Amino acid sequence: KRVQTFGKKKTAVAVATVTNGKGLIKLNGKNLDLVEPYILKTKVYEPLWLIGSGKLKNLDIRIRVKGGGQTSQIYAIRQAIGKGIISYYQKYVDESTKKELKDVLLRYDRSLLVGDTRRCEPKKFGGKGARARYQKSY
Amino acid sequence: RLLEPVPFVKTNNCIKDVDADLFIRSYATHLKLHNKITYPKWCTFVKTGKGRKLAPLNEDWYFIRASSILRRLYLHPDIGVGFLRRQFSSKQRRGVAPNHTSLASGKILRSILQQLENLGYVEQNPKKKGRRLTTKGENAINNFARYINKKVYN
Amino acid sequence: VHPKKYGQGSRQCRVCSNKHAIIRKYNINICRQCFRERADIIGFKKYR
Amino acid sequence: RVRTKTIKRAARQIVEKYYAKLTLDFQINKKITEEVAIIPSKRMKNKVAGFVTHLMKRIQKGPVRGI
Amino acid sequence: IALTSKNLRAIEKVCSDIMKGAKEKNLNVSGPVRLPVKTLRITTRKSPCGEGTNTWDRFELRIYKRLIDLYSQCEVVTQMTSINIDPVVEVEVIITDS
Amino acid sequence: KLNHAVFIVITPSAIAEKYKVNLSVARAVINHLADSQKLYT
Amino acid sequence: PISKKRKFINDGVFQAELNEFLARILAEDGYSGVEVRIRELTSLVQKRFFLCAMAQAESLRYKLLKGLAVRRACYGVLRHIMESGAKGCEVIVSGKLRAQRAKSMKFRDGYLISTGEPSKRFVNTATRSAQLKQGVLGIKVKIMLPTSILPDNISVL
Amino acid sequence: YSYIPKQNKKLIYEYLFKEGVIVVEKDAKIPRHPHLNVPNLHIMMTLKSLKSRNYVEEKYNWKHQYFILNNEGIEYLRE
RNA sequence: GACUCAACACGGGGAAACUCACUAGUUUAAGACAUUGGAUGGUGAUGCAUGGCCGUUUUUAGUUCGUGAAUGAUUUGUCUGGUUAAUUCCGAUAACGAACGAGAUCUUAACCUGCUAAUUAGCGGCGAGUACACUGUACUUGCUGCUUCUUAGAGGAACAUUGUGUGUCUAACACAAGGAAGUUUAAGGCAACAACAGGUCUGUGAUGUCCUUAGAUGAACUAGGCUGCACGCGUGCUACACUGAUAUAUAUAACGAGUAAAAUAUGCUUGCAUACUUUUCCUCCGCCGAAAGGCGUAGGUAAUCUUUAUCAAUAUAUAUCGUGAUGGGGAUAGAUUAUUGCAAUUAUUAAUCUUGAACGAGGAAUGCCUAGUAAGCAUGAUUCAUCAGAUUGUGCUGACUACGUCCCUGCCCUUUGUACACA
Ligand SMILES: [Mg+2]
Ligand SMILES: [Mg+2]
Ligand SMILES: [Mg+2]
Ligand SMILES: [Mg+2]
Ligand SMILES: [Mg+2]
Ligand SMILES: [Mg+2]
Ligand SMILES: [Mg+2]
Ligand SMILES: [Mg+2]
Ligand SMILES: [Mg+2]
Ligand SMILES: [Mg+2]
Ligand SMILES: [Zn+2]
Repeated sequence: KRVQTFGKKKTAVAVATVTNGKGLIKLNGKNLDLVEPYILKTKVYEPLWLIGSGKLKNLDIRIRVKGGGQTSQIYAIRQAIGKGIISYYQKYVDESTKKELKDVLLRYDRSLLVGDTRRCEPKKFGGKGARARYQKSY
Repeated sequence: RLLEPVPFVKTNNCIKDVDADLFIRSYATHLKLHNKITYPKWCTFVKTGKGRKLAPLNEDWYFIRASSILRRLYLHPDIGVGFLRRQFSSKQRRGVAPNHTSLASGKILRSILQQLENLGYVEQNPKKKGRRLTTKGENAINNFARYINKKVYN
Repeated sequence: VHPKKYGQGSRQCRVCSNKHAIIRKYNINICRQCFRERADIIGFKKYR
Repeated sequence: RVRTKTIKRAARQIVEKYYAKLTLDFQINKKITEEVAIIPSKRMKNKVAGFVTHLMKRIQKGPVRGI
Repeated sequence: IALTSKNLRAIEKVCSDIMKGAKEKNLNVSGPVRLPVKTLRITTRKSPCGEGTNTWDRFELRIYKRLIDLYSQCEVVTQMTSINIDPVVEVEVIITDS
Repeated sequence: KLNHAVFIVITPSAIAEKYKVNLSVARAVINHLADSQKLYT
Repeated sequence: PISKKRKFINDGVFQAELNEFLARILAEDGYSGVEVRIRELTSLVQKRFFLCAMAQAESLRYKLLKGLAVRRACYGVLRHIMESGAKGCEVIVSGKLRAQRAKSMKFRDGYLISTGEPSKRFVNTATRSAQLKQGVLGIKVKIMLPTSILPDNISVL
Repeated sequence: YSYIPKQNKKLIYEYLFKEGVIVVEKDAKIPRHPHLNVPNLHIMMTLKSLKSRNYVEEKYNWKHQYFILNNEGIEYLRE
């Protein structure tokens, strides 16, 4: 019927509501036709390509993204999609198919199912960044 | 230019399902064709915001701005002048001191809004907050978007 | 007498009347050294 | 990634008293440790359990040099 | 009902107590909702002087605001509130229909 | 120095190299032929 | 009307002030308290508003004021602490002290943990500056209390 | 200012008697004491004077002065 | 004041006045108490009189005891070696056994309970529509099961677990699988012993002595100065362009932080008195204003409002340039319009117009850095009446190169030598 999972890259949680439908796939109120830059577009479409466009004619998808920059957001979206489709399959479709899909995803790469755990480390005094200290002249 | 083999169908119904810049351009063109909106007096020798230190260089930038504003209105429920200004902000290089963010020249925006309301596209709502789109205007925008989509398909 | 209402010399530390280095956030109005000593009693614990 | 005397000492103490309870299974060992000794941490407890397991492994294949 | 406090565990205990009190009878009590802990951070520079590689220290007074709802009469709620309690947890009861 | 002019396998750089021209002029030429980086044949 | 953050800070400040007031007043007392002859104190507070370490420190200061042989006094204090069931202690006295230049003198008995949040928890610490002949003598007392159990121990039954 | 009216002084004394203690605020240009609208400087001066005779005992905290009345002082106040 | 690391955007020190200690002067008692004695005040003198606090030695691994053993200071323990981030362990052993330090602990950040909870968070549920699709999608007003996301309490999870190497097959390491995670998972916080004649009495009513005490080195007021400039050394910012400026359009953060003076009326001579109520901080919004800002009003003492299903810039897309000190660059300057303030000149800052300097990647030297790091990009907060080029947090775009070694530099260790011990 309807399944809600998230992605996560840096801060940037893309929540993918995957429902029964005709196969549209959207972001907040906009088609995945947009995303934003033409270069990165492939990182969002990739899981779909892996799984096949015919498999998602049963499944509508909406995605709510919040927080983060651009690339991170894209990554989050991708992650959400990956988790989402697979989650749907695990519940309402068969198990074998789900397994197959998972295998395919693994063969392509990590990041689709399992998350990127990295996050901005606290800046420390005596410097501008995390490690980068100021400057001594003696 | 934009078109490509995608793995889904696109419900080309509202403007959120259209590519932005192109749409804006189209709207500007339409406006020009109509002669529905003017180009006040000061428009032709003003600077759009503190940070720009230079005139637009687009000739019909006003129209473009208006189009953008329409889109913005459609996107959000109730949107002020301040918000608009914030939206059309850029980096102001203060020469030697590092850059700050720069709030846009709001006057022009306000004028545009006024014009739109006169024409019957935007609506100062007494409930809630500052000026959203008026329903007819919204419908028109949607129609335009649809047209654009059709053109692209063709 | 001359306007003593808005400036560094207008107000002071609550504790020792020093016009320099006052923590003026949250209306604490303690010069920072003094605050550092009384941070325990006020309920300011160093975690990170 | 080596164990302090406190961990080691604890391990030594266990296997002296509670060798009966223990078998080469980590979870079980951890449970036993929890039952017996007063480790306030989780991580520390886990570490202790691991070392106990290691000790156990070392025995059965020979003398440990302790206990 | 809003329970503002500085000490977490104590606050939690208080909340638990009030829940217990509620569970007696007559109280449609919504569960305890802990609010966003708006932490007062002061970054003071250590050292009175200007000597030593200027180490700062981030203090954090982390206030725990806690929130809980009920559909009841004033006296009863007052009674419920009386768990004895002490100077540490700051209580406030709102007796509004809205 | 190389003061290129204005009055008189397609890319702007190539054009510049060949006839000794400003790249705005190259762009213009390209446009004419057709009739932010470029590629033409 | 005042905000929550503002309120909390204010309360903290008030607490601090109260503590300071108590310190000022009660040189003759085993002071710790802070929970609200005494009538005057109450009045003062109203006007304003609209085993233990501190006590030991105070005692030490009093002794110093009286004029003892210092070391002996410290020893006595240590003994008292021991009697009162302390797992460990530490006293420091730095300042002028007999000679003109320098001279910090440690006085430990039982073991005194210094690093960790255990230190923060399981020690009471106190600092008094006893004014004397030609300057100030600088007390700091540090008591390790009975634990509610230390993180280092792993007690097998 | 250095006026010091007599009536005002008397009033201050009465107030002190009623209380037993006076929290002065060691501030130069603060106009009034919280309860009684007297120039604060005058009040401070009076308290200092009292302290000098040992009619009042003082224990200075931060900002405030915290004066507590002595038995001799009380006796004097009888007037 | 501070002078190698361990002074030099440091004293939270971005000083127009106040700050203010200084300069030119002018007032005042804030001279208690019995003109005299006698205190009281000092951003006066002295950190080499001290307190406390902070720095460094040192975030490294180090310090100590009990007893034993080896005229004395002492040594041993606390070590040839292996191992460790670590006097971390193992192993050897005149030592054995402790304690502090390390480790543990604390705080975050990392992934789960599809258990605990549901506003001031959402998701749906569903009415009401407005547009368009097919036989649902986008968008607002009105009403009120789920907890994935949003908040935050308690739990869980990694221990080198299983696999295989190297290792006295000891302590342990390397690789592989599993996994959210395998350098104590990442980051801090805490900080032993002993010091340094390190800093601070210019943080203190912590504080000694000496000085000063009405022609005050006290406080208060009026300017002026800390910003003055042949020059030397710091920390930064901005640059030297085309992976770029310019100008439109598009995209999208996280931590945050936000409440004596003025208005209007009455009574009298711009002043006072009396009455009465919004404003003192964040600004929505609506109007005026090129711009800055202004005026009117609105919410907010805050998960409610500023505002956060988006407050930013790098981004990206499309145009104008076209390698030319060039539209790179914005110094220096000239003249207004504002805002803050009692007061803006030695221009507070801001805006508008114009001025178009050095700089074509930087010599001798030297700094910082190993994964969400460097760098770039901004931005919140601290100071704040006003003013970031500072600091301090926070995020966004996300490299290179190790994965080691003692060659330099600096610490530490054993041996060795010393006429040094102020080392
Ligand atoms: Mg320890
Ligand atoms: Mg300034
Ligand atoms: Mg001055
Ligand atoms: Mg010194
Ligand atoms: Mg030794
Ligand atoms: Mg530690
Ligand atoms: Mg200066
Ligand atoms: Mg600064
Ligand atoms: Mg070096
Ligand atoms: Mg010698
Ligand atoms: Zn102070």
